[PDB]
Amino acid sequence: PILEKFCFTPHTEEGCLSERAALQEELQLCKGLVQALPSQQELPRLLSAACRLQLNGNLQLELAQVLAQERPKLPEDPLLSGLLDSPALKACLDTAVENMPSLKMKVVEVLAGHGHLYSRIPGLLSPHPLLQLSYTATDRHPQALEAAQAELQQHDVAQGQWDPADPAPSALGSADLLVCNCAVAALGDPASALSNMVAALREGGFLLLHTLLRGHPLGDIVAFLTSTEPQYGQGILSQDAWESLFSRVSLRLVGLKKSFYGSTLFLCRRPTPQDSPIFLPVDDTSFRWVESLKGILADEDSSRPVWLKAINCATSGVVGLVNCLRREPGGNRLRCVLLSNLSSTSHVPEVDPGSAELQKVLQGDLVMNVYRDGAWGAFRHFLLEEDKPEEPTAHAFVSTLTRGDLSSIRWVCSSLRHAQPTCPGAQLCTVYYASLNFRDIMLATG
Repeated sequence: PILEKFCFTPHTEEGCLSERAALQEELQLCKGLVQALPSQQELPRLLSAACRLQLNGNLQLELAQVLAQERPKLPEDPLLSGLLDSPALKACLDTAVENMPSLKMKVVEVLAGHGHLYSRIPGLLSPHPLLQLSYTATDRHPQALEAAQAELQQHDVAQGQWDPADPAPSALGSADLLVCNCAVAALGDPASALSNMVAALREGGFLLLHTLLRGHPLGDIVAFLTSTEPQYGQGILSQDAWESLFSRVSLRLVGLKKSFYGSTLFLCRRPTPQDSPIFLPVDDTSFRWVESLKGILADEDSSRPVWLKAINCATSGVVGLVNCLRREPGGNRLRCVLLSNLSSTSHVPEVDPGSAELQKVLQGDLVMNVYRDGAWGAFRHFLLEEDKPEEPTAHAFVSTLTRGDLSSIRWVCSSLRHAQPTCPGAQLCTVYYASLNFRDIMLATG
């Protein structure tokens, strides 16, 4: 079985990966080498080699090229690929998937040679039971990405030749989602690349971009390095600079995930032709609104979006209702807004049409919009850890979890946590030494 959890994910998370200790240690090591101009990780090795040849006046060429760094192992560096090892990417992909008119998704990756997202996106979408995916990889040059062709073959991916600098070939054409991985792959120019990409992106589609923000410690540290390649320095920009650049191409930002060390994951959506939006309160306990909604949905000719909003109660089930309706004919127009606050102290915002919050969510134009304790996000699914939980106990017993395999023997909690000492027939006794008989070996062996 596919075991998951169903929690509430804000569309904007900052300081995402603070919990991890290894990332902080890597950051401390990296700045330490930077200070005054040591680990198996590739990026610290590169920094150490750069500082090794000269303490002052380091040559750009010597640090640019060195043994053990020519390989595209920079993405493998935990600091650089931190966000793609966390559930932020899963949340972004799920948000992209949900706001799709149909059940099929068209995802095209730019600079697939270095981005390496081709080996992580396809697996993350396996849990969805009905979704059908069309992943296509692309690179500036053919020979690039020629390696790992078996990896591309084991999944279903399509080769390409597009260089984001030039207009996208019509073969890719309009696409549901675009992924770049600007952290490692080199972008020729921000404005030109984004213009070509937004041109490629279909209407209402999404663009997911991973980049290392400038102005943050790791951003500056990488900026000093790679100085030989001006392109790689073009991808590194400022958060406000990125936001401004987005406004130029009339591409709107729906979500953003910011690592504690600077990395960020921009999710953007292509605006759609404006239409007058319908509204229908769904908090009436008499379910009289069902007739109202049934009346609206009947006129399939109309293309006016429907915005089912409930603000009176925090236990409304608008989420399931919109999830199920969207499959039904005419469901593409349905959209939701729920105010589900769990803390009584939290103030309830105003959802009146004049208010700003409704305007911002409408500009976002997402199917799900759930407000809980000062955040706007949607409930999302994640895989849960594989370990069997363990708790400190005074009563436990040994058991072969998988019959026949002695390797599966482990301690488990025992019913004896609940017992009565008064009864003489109980005589619950502690155990200091337990013997093993032939019968026990026969049982464990199966």
